[PDB]
Amino acid sequence: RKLALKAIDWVAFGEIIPRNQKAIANSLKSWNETLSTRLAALPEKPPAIDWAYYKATVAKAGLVDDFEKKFNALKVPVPEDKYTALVDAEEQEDVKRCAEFLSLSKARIEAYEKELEKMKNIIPFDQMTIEDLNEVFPETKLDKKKYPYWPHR
Amino acid sequence: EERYFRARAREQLAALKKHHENE
Amino acid sequence: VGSAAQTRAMKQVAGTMKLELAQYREVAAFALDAATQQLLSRGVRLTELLKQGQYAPMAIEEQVAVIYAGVRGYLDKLEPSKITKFENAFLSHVISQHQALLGKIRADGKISEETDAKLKEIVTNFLAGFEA
Amino acid sequence: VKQASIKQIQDAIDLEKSQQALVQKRHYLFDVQRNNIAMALEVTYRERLHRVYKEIKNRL
Repeated sequence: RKLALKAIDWVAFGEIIPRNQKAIANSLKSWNETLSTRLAALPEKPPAIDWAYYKATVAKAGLVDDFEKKFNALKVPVPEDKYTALVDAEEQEDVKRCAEFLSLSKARIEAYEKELEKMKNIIPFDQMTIEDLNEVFPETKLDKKKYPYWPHR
Repeated sequence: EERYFRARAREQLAALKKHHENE
Repeated sequence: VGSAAQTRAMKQVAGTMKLELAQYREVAAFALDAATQQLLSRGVRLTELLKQGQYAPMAIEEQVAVIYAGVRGYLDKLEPSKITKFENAFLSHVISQHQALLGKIRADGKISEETDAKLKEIVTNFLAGFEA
Repeated sequence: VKQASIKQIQDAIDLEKSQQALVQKRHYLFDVQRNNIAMALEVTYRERLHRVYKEIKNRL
């Protein structure tokens, strides 16, 4: 039969989330390679069933003609895929997780941009007082009471 | 013998290159 | 015969294998790392490439490709014990997915710059993907 | 001290942006599953035609 598969990059395939899934990918490599080898080994087209004409040319053709009439009535079933829906099931959940990750990451990136902009704008420390340095960066405190230094000694 | 005389040719070639570059 | 009757493509990759094996034999039998270790590291790989099965001859271009992979050094990292599986799987993959490339070598009778460019990418990608 | 703080913030931003890219190409796994199951299923379908033809020939 005819096949319509999708080409993949295994280098990028290994980059997808491999945690607790290394064994699954290792099995998938074997299955994907071996099934392709087996498929290529045998022709997709059905074998030559032209023997019926040869049987007619064959001296023993009489009852073989009736059997050929029976042969033309033969039918071969086609298996039905079952895991196709299961694969499509997880994609929606993965897409939702990706969207949530994108939103959260973009919010964090905007916050970091704001903080970097705040850090860039800074007084040249000559006009700074002690309180404004505490404003810009955390510094000493008054937890060690009754001290003239408050350094944690 | 093959190993021992395979070892010295590198030193001799390096010293040839250094000598010729120097002058 | 002096290789008077031999395809042009095969000479390029066999004349260089002659020297590798000739230099491997004269040292690597004793009943440093700069020269000796590399020499026998290449030689043990080259010996394993020449083994073959029974009742299964190969076409010329596939031999050219499989020797081209070995001679250039693309297989100097893998353990020698697993070379044969790599040969078989790589031959099957190349036969199936790259039927147009072989015809170029068969028709031209010699390698070309474009062919040489293609083969390196194919070899590196398949080596990266083939780790099982 | 100020310069070190600047470097830390830049590193955090770059890490988030880099992690964004790998998320996009997550589709490859599902394609592998689909192709593997489909090919595996068709392989056995062809063998039945081969089997029936061979069985028919032997009798003659």
